[PDB]
Amino acid sequence: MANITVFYNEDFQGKQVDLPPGNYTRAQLAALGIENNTISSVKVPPGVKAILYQNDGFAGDQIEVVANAEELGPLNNNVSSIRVISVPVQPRARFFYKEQFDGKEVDLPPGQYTQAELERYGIDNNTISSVKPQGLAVVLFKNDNFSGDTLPVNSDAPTLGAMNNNTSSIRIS
Ligand SMILES: [Ca+2]
Ligand SMILES: [Ca+2]
Repeated sequence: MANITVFYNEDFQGKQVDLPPGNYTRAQLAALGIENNTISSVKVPPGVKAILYQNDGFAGDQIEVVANAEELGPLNNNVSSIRVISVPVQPRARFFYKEQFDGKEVDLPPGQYTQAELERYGIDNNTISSVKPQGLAVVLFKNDNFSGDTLPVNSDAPTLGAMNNNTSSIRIS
């Protein structure tokens, strides 16, 4: 079983609400109570992929996630339509906050990421640090689109903090 859990305030903070998978709009939500600008943050575990839609009727800027979205995105100022569909379970990785696995963690499924969603998809510009792959290998790229120097994390690294300069793009192999 699965269920996406949103948050009322940004930063994963603010009252939360669990919503079962499937496709719905402001209609179903009207039945619950939450609607419009409220999904400030999001926590979606693996096994199921979620897709948000700003304007109702599944329209307006759309988002896609499978893990826990911290900052969510820029359109967090308006939400109502969403769509989630069961997805095959796959391993992933885990990044901590404070330098020394002493800060909230964030997971990210396999795949590549840029410098825009990545940050606003799990953490932010600079704040990752200590990393810990829960199954696959993580690779950090300094410059944008996986370019410039790189820090291939082919193993556990509960302590990186001051190392490069600012992880821009990444790739979980
Ligand atoms: Ca925010
Ligand atoms: Ca350290």
